[PDB]
Amino acid sequence: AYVINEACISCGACEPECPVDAISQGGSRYVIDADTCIDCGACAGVCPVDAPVQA
Ligand code: SF4
Ligand code: SF4
Repeated sequence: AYVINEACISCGACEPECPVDAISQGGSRYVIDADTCIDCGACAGVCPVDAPVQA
């Protein structure tokens, strides 16, 4: 699983780019469903602040 850390500015650009639709808008920051994420790294590639990190 990847996890979106506190650098997230909630721009929303990663949500459409997740191939398995694991990302959604949350309170404060976007969130990854760890039971769906397959570690492709696509969300970090479109993140301007590089908030998604592999855990
Ligand atoms: S690493 Fe890939 S599967 Fe996981 S949330 Fe990011 S884009 Fe989706
Ligand atoms: S692209 Fe990055 S800054 Fe924008 S919502 Fe996703 S994790 Fe947050």
